Amino acid sequence: IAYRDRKRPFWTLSVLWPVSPLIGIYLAHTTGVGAFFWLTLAVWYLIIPLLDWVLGDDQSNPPEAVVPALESDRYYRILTYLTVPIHYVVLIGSAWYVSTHYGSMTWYDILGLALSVGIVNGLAINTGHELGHKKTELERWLAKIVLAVVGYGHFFIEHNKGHHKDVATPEDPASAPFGQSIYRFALREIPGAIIRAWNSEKERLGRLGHSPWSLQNEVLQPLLITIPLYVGLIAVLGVKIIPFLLIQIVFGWWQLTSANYIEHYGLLRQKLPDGRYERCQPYHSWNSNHVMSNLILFHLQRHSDHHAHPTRRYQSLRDFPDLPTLPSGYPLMFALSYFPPLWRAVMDRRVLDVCGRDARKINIDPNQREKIIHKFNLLT
Amino acid sequence: QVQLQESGGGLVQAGGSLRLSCAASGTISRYWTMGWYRQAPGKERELVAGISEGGSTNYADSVKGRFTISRDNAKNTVYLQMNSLKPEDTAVYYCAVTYRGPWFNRDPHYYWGQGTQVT
Ligand SMILES: CCCCCCCCCCCC
Ligand SMILES: [Fe+3]
Ligand SMILES: [Fe+3]
Repeated sequence: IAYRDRKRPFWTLSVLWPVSPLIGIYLAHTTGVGAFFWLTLAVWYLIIPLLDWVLGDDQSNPPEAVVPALESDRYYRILTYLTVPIHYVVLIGSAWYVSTHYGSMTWYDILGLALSVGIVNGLAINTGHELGHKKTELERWLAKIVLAVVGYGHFFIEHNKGHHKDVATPEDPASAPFGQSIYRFALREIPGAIIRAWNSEKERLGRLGHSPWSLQNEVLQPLLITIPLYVGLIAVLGVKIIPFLLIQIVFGWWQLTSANYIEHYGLLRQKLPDGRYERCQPYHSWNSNHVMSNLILFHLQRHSDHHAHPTRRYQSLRDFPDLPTLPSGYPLMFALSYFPPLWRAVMDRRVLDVCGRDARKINIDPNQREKIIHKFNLLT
Repeated sequence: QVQLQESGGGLVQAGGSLRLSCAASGTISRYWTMGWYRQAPGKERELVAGISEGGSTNYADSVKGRFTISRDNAKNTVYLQMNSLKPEDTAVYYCAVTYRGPWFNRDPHYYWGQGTQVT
């Protein structure tokens, strides 16, 4: 009757991975070939899915009464604080590369380094989301500093208040309906977070006399770091690195939006008679339990238990094999989002089966409802 | 083998004292900290007591001043003589123990058991 860990020594690979574009660069300059900038894009899409399948499932689920034990070893949180700084290095160093060697690089390599640093910005946000749902002060300010390096400092207010109030609900801009491409979704999504956060802090402060443009606003507080960062880095390295700083940013935002897509895709909460909505449940969130993908993204593939208890560090999060189950880990499902028709070849049927085959529990894209119900025989 | 037997349950008056104890066995190691964890109804298990090889208390601030946890007996032995009973704290108690390896290793081995539902 023991919880001997399994992955314990191997959580420091998370200090490693954020430096993959940099040693990609070094290697690509010493050996003298060209593809070696496109190295994160291969690690993430082709060696981690293979390796995923090569290892297997995880054999570690914490039981119930060990949570108050697993939330008292500080190693699991020092490994997130240390990750916050490395991220600025990767950005600054890479940009100084392109400008210190514009005159020996092609344009392939520029696009490539930009994409690599974009994926690593996904890991900044997955280190900001894990350090926001905390109840200390240190963790919160660190969340904002780390999020500032991609310009997504309002994720704070947005994710917590909104997403955690109305996940799986017609009026949450992140819950994706069933029958909608990630393209039209990204449209309806990216402005959603911004508009909503702005209104939200406005109406909070308004109860008071401390005018909208204040200091304590947490949506315009990390712009004080993203504005100087870019103005400096750019006007120092010269205007030459503008075609590479935009690519990195857009790919970061794409990373975040694809996740939200495949997390709560198609799932809906039932309506209480003549009242409000029903509180979140376990069977409204997709999750997986493969090993190395979890090791990279601190267990995030276990989303249901996350919504089950927001405040719980990434070492007590349980696993469940009878709630909804994805087919694979996160990289392949990413690779399937971008191409919608096959996405519909697969996760359509899964969603119909696990949710219950009927139109009072699934959330159908409110632009084509009549088709979506007429075909795929459903019930109303 | 490795398990954690205990004693010390019952019902007493609110304003009395009681003593918890659980004695494990079969230890091939010598670095750890043995502690109590209580489960208030509707409450996720919070920490109550646990003492390290050297001896350094970490209670939860709500029990500070009434509960004490000590050893000084044959190996794999720990005590908690509780006092000043309230009906607001009445729960089930696991007696929990841990382990340790060279800092480099630091493979934490956790072991659990429960019983002695207080009042
Ligand atoms: C290295 C790969 C990074 C992947 C980033 C995923 C970000 C997920 C955010 C989840 C928010 C609900
Ligand atoms: Fe979620
Ligand atoms: Fe969350």
